[PDB]
Amino acid sequence: MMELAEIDTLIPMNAVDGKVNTMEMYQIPLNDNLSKAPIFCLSLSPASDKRLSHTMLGEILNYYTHWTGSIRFTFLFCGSMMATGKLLLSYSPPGAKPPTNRKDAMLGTHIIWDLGLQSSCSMVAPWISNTVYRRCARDDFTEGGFITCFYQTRIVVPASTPTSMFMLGFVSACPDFSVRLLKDTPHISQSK
Amino acid sequence: QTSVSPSKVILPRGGSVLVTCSTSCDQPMLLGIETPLPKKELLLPGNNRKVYELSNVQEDSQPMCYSNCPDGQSTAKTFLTVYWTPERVELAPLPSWQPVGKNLTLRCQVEGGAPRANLTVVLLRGEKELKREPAVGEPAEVTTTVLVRRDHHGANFSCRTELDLRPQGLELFENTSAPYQLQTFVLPATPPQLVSPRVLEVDTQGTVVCSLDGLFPVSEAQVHLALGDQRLNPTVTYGNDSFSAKASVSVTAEDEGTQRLTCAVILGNQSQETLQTVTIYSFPAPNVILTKPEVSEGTEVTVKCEAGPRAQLLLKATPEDNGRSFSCSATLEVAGQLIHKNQTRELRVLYGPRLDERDCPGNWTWPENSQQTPMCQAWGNPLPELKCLKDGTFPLPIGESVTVTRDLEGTYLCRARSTQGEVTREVTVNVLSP
Amino acid sequence: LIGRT
Amino acid sequence: LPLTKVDSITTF
Amino acid sequence: SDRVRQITLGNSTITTQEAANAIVAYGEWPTYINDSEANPVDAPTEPDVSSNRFYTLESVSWKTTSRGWWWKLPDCLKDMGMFGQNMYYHYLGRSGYTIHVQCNASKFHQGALGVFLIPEFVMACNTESKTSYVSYINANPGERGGEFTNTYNPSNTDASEGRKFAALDYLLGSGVLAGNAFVYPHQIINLRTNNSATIVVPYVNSLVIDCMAKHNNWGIVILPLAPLAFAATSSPQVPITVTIAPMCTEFNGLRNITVPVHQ
Amino acid sequence: ESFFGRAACVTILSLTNSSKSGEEKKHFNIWNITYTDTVQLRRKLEFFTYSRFDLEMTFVFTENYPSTASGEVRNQVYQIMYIPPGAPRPSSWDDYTWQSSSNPSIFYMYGNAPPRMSIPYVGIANAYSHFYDGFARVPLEGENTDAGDTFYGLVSINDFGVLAVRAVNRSNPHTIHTSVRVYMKPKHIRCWCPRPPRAVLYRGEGVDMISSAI
Ligand SMILES: *[C@@H]1O[C@H](CO)[C@@H](O)[C@H](O)[C@H]1NC(C)=O
Ligand SMILES: *[C@@H]1O[C@H](CO)[C@@H](O)[C@H](O)[C@H]1NC(C)=O
Ligand SMILES: *[C@@H]1O[C@H](CO)[C@@H](O)[C@H](O)[C@H]1NC(C)=O
Ligand SMILES: *[C@@H]1O[C@H](CO)[C@@H](O)[C@H](O)[C@H]1NC(C)=O
Ligand SMILES: *[C@@H]1O[C@H](CO)[C@@H](O)[C@H](O)[C@H]1NC(C)=O
Ligand SMILES: *[C@H]1O[C@H](CO)[C@@H](O)[C@H](O)[C@H]1NC(C)=O
Repeated sequence: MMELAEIDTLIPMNAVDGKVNTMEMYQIPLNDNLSKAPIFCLSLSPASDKRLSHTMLGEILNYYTHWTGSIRFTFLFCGSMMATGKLLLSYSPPGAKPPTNRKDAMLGTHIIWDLGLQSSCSMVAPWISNTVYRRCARDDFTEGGFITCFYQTRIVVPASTPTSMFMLGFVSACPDFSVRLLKDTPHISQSK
Repeated sequence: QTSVSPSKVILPRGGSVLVTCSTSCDQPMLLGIETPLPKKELLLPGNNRKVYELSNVQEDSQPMCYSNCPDGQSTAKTFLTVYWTPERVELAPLPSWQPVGKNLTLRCQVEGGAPRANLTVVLLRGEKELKREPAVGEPAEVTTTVLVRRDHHGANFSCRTELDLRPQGLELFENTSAPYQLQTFVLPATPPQLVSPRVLEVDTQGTVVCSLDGLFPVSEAQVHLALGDQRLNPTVTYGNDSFSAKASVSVTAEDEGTQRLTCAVILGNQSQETLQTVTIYSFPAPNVILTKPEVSEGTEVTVKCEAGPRAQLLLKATPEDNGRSFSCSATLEVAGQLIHKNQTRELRVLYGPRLDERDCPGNWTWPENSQQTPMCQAWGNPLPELKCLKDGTFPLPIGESVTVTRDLEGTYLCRARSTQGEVTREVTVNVLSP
Repeated sequence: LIGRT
Repeated sequence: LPLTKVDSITTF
Repeated sequence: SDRVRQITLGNSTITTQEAANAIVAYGEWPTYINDSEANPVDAPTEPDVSSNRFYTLESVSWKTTSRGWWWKLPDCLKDMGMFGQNMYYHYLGRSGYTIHVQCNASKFHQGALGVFLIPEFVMACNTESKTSYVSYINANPGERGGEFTNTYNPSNTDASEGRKFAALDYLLGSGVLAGNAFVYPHQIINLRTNNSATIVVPYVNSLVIDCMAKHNNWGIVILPLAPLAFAATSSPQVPITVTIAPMCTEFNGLRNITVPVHQ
Repeated sequence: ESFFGRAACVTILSLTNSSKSGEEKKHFNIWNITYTDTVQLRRKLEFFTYSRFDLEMTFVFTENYPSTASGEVRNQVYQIMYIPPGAPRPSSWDDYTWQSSSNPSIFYMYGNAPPRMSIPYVGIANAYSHFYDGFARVPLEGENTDAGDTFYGLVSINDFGVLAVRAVNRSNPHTIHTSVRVYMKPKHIRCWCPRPPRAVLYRGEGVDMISSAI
């Protein structure tokens, strides 16, 4: 099973109204305009989240009770070749004010991704914990942390180029990752 | 799972609200409520039933109860609505004076008041509803035209707001503005009746009376009465949409001549005025000037008046003029009216007392008991006093018919005296036996 | 202890 | 419909 | 002499001429995380001399009336200089401490302070309805600490004075007789014998490192076992000063700074 | 070892197999995974701050007749189901959740030997703690000054899921009531940091006291 948790699977990040339960949820919005707002945010509750649950990582986790290990968040920019930009991906571990602006997110574990010929970039969330195992269920004790994204510069397109596009966000486990203690999944239901 | 009671509350601005939070799972780790206010948490069963008192709700808020079960962090919301009557409700300033037959517009302004979805603004004529409308905008204005009728008299108009919270479990809260009183009028375009003497003497008192009807409100009208530069103090008497103003006026030498009497009736910005003339006078008497009032027959007499060539009347005085009268007549123009005044004076012409034997015989012989008329007449101007006495006291019955008696017999001394002299004549009466 | 019934 | 409605993409 | 002792950490030095030895809790000295025992995989922040130094808390006053005092580690050092910064910037924080309690009087005074260091010092809440119901302010008072009382006055209905510890002296607020508090690392400041207490304490937990914004590993409690008495006045008063130094401080999970709920 | 080497009774659960209207929720019962139900084992663990052990569960069932419904029932088969955190928890007594493909479960046939099993040191930490002088998650700035309250102490943090217990037979004409007792023995045990014994009466999950007995 842990072999399958190391496989990069697509996160329903943009599962907002009108986007939930259609292919459109996997597509993260990006554009030419310069904001100071988050592109996305994510609680590191990886089986008991709204988005991460029905990933292959989230699924395998929710047949188990306890987990340990580093999470790999891999992002693929799917704009035009001619679109440039620099982004910031962050993992802030928990217990402080959640990173609403870029200067807060910059003070944690972060990477500045330059968009270029290398289409994909990974941000690893290192295993930073008090407890040696965390819950797959949502916890106030074994808290996960906050994943965000910001613009470093802006995405810049030239003449005749698509001003708005997307990225794809994948999640996989790292080879430090392990689960323990079986249970039936809360995802599937059945008629009595 | 996560449940809240009540899920909708309405409360007054600044009150406390009781919110029951609840959930359903095996281990609820944390039941807690959203909101950013001071919040007394009581207890019922643990994290499965909690009660929050949230104190001092000033504006609409929606505190959700969140429950941390490890299998499911579900959340349920209650909606708190607070309530407040308008901070001001008044009619836009409108002139008190209002033209009959013309249109007037009422405009109510309501500042504040919420929830607006339950606030109605209404315009009233007395206790009657003229217009009703949901309160919209800030300030919420509501307007209506009103055709001014005489019917609209001391009609007070007002604006009222109705904050109807009964459907929320409370009551209807009403507010009212200050009332507006319609003061109308109507002043017909015709001059007031003005009664006054066209003529008035210096240093005397006069009486003017001004009146007019068909006006309203007569009690509010201003009556201006005056003669020349002298403003009068009238005594106004009211009646059926009418008035009568009476005033006294005194004049002096300075006011001599034609003066202007005016009466003006004013209501609002309109005035009806009547102009008349009054002449103040002094007409010196045209005195008759006689050279010599008493003169003797034959003297030249001159007559002139004194109060273009100077004219005098000359005449040679004759006896026939004694007692005659000369006159001096004059006229004067005052206020288009012709005043006449004159003066007559008598002239005394003179001729000494006379007793001709012709008009006063020296003797008489009458038969005792016959009818006679003793004749003795004095002549002269002034008319001489005549007395025919016998023994200084017994008078002769001159000029009258008498029965001759014994005692008439005797000698009489007829005396005729006047300022021109005196003449004496002796008369003898003989009374023969019958 | 309570039980439940 | 397996997935839950997210509030914003900026939900933590 | 056993009585005369110096202790030096960072740029800070304690001296005492009338101590009664020093004690190392459980026999074990402070140590770092070992590669075999490590759990967070990030490179730890070890502040050394900046943070690992003596911080002196506001002095309390011992009176005839005084019932006892309590502080929590790392709570009572959360505002303390460079330690508080490293504590609140990171998610995870580990630390042992040297606890030095000072209380000098005269040779004509009586009194005996039991200075106890209790790991996981969970006291009962002051309400019979709710259980273990203590706010962030009332659990973590900081430099001040809280005091003990000899009375149990539970606010059974309410969320004010019911939302804090029932710090009952004779029962340690915990429901256990204070006469047995000597099973913890401790010293006694008996005024006719000694004026200082020195307790060195390691990191104790069921984990290697924990979140210091969540957890107080140790509680310092000071109870008058013999009351304060001076021959003259029926109201004597002596200051008690608590000086704490952390040691082997290491932190994992750097982020933006933790500012908790406050007053 | 020797001091702890006894199977001590923790909870006593009622379940009631009945055919009457509002007794479907009676046919099964759910219990929180704790050890605070009884005082005897708890007070002996509570001698130490931290512990670490493997666990022996033993279960004793006792059925009886409630009212004058003292008539015929067939032999009862019971299921003890462990439900770990974030799992499909039951809707009725019979349903799909209780099939247990991964949720570990015991089937007891009444009259046989008391069913028993062993559980490892499953805990999320390096040892168990019988205490915790801290909060669950952190209460941050703009929340509430008075926050943290409910989410202090071991009670707020130490979830381990639930036991769900049922009779597997259907409802009979007569109502039957069953009491199941949970026994625990911590074995392979070692403990750290001694503390004084509990002197006064307990109140539930926490460390808390009462007014009328101190
Ligand atoms: C308004 O006018 C009506 C009709 O004359 C009267 O009855 C009512 O009392 C008046 N209102 C006020 C406030 O005077
Ligand atoms: C005032 O004017 C409007 C417009 O002419 C008219 O419709 C209305 O009837 C008038 N009001 C009344 C009471 O006559
Ligand atoms: C409106 O009426 C309320 C009561 O219904 C009263 O308290 C308030 O003073 C009034 N407001 C005004 C502006 O008159
Ligand atoms: C107003 O006129 C009518 C008609 O003569 C009468 O009934 C009423 O008394 C009058 N009032 C007066 C004389 O002011
Ligand atoms: C003078 O006026 C008197 C009135 O006093 C009048 O009788 C008389 O005729 C007048 N004399 C004349 C004719 O001058
Ligand atoms: C009269 O004129 C004044 C001055 O402009 C004006 O304010 C007032 O409303 C008018 N009133 C009427 C219509 O008589």
